[PDB]
Amino acid sequence: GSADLAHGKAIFAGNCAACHNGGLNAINPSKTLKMADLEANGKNSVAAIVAQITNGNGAMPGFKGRISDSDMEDVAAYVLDQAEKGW
Amino acid sequence: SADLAHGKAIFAGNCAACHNGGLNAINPSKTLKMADLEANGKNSVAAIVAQITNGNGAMPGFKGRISDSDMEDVAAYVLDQAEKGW
Ligand code: HEC
Ligand code: HEC
Repeated sequence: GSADLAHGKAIFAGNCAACHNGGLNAINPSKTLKMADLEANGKNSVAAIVAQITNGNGAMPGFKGRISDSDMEDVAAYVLDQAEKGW
Repeated sequence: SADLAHGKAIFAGNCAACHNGGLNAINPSKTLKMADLEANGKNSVAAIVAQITNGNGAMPGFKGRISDSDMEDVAAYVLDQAEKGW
């Protein structure tokens, strides 16, 4: 495994897992982190997940200034990898 | 009571997305059950108004989005449901 992925996993647990436990979505069940939902919303890329983390959307807050760009890349890679291999 | 029905309406419009049925899917250790409010020192009008105003963790604040009067109505609704059982 990658050290970046393991680092992204830890950042995910601290910042994302309460709302996206197991790649789901507590608030909005139509916007999970499953690959099919990511693809249906054009979010199945590192750049699009980083943009989502940075700006947020709807009931998801933005993390600009609270998570470094480098850490955002790590968590984006963690999410996409889990999505591709199945949460 | 015009206050409790109004608080119910403000709750449906602002809190039900995360606290439907008095639960808390994001953080299941912090529901709106009276027992959880007691466990966190939140079983009071003053404490719930502060929570609404400032938020905490994954809960946003509502300052400027809900009037002070409506916040008191929401707090009374929550405590009434908590006491009766959601
Ligand atoms: C609750 C306060 C959340 C936090 C913390 C995190 N996410 Fe989120 N996310 C949340 C909601 C309510 C939504 C839907 C927003 C909308 O406007 O509909 C999302 C969405 C996403 C997505 C898009 C999913 C899709 O299109 O299927 C992604 C990729 C995503 N969220 C990622 C993500 C990350 C990496 C987080 C930790 C930094 C994170 N979210 C936190 C709710 C909340
Ligand atoms: C998700 C975007 C939320 C919305 C909208 C509302 N609440 Fe919330 N609430 C949420 C979380 C994640 C938490 C736990 C916060 C933490 O730091 O751990 C809470 C907590 C409360 C509490 C305390 C409950 C307890 O057992 O201690 C109360 C009294 C509360 N929330 C009330 C409340 C009201 C009245 C809302 C509508 C104005 C509201 N919340 C919206 C998540 C979210």
